[PDB]
Amino acid sequence: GETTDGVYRVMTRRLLGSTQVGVGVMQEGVFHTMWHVTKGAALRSGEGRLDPYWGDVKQDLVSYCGPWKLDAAWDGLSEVQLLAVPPGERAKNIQTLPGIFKTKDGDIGAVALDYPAGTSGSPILDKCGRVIGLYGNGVVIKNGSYVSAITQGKRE
Amino acid sequence: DMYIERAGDITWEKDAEVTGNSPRLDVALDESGDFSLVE
Ligand SMILES: COc1cc(-c2ccccc2C(=O)Nc2cnn(C)c2)ccn1
Repeated sequence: GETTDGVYRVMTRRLLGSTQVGVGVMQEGVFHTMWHVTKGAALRSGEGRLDPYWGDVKQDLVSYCGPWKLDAAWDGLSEVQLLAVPPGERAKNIQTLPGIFKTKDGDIGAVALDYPAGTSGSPILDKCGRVIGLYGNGVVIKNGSYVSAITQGKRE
Repeated sequence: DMYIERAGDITWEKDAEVTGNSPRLDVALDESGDFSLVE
């Protein structure tokens, strides 16, 4: 099937019509999304069957057909872009300066852009085009806008 | 039974729309992978 490096929608037919449940990244023969999108299930790519390879509910990540390949980081200074892929709408770059999730284990990048839940797994990029993490796992603040992390995996 | 469809190339766009704020938030991460606001 399709293995071209790039960005993809995650769809289901199990509900009314064709529903977009999230987004992921294809890089070096491996597909990357968030755990809450697929819950570890197998995916189809036309006549192809993508099997889960690695997943961790706490990180809220999962890779298909091989180990996690993305190992770029928000450098804490430079702006970024959410390559938002919203349900039934064209891919759109949005440029933002991320804020910070302070936790007991350390500090994480955060973006306060409210897209529908089916946008989960859209990639966040640095100025060289490198994927520094995925969108869709954070918190809703008083303001009603969701704040998502910059969720990034460890390459082995 | 979930399937994937290509949506684009992964590229930095010069003069993309620039937006969103940069909040510093105290959060906790539970074993279920849910973030919550501390205070
Ligand atoms: C009441 O909360 C929300 C969140 C969202 C939302 C918006 C943008 C991206 C992602 C989500 C999202 O659902 N995240 C997420 C992580 N883990 N689980 C299980 C779900 C939209 C509506 N309401």
